[PDB]
Amino acid sequence: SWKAVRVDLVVAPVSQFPFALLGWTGSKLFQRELRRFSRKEKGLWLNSHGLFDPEQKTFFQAASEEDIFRHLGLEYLPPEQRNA
DNA sequence: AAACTATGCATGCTCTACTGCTTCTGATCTAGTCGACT
Repeated sequence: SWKAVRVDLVVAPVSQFPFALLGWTGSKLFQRELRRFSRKEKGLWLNSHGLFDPEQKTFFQAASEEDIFRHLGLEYLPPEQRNA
């Protein structure tokens, strides 16, 4: 007896770990809205690898996911509160 | 002394093979578009 269930594996270094976790934990709509807000309001580009500033060509790496929200001037939300 | 035949040379045509140069074809590869997923 056995059943087929899909599984997805993704790898990322420790430096890019918080960004990957944020991008792969939140909902699709939440990620879209966060990326749109980052691009429009603050002018920064957010993706699964890191946060980039077109003006200054320097990455905004961080050691935790809380810092990612803190940089964007946004109140932190737990994963359970990111549903859409 | 005369006729036949052995021996050789010069040349054109043809099969057969071999070496080298050039060109064509089969095989090994990056850009554009659509689509899948997350």
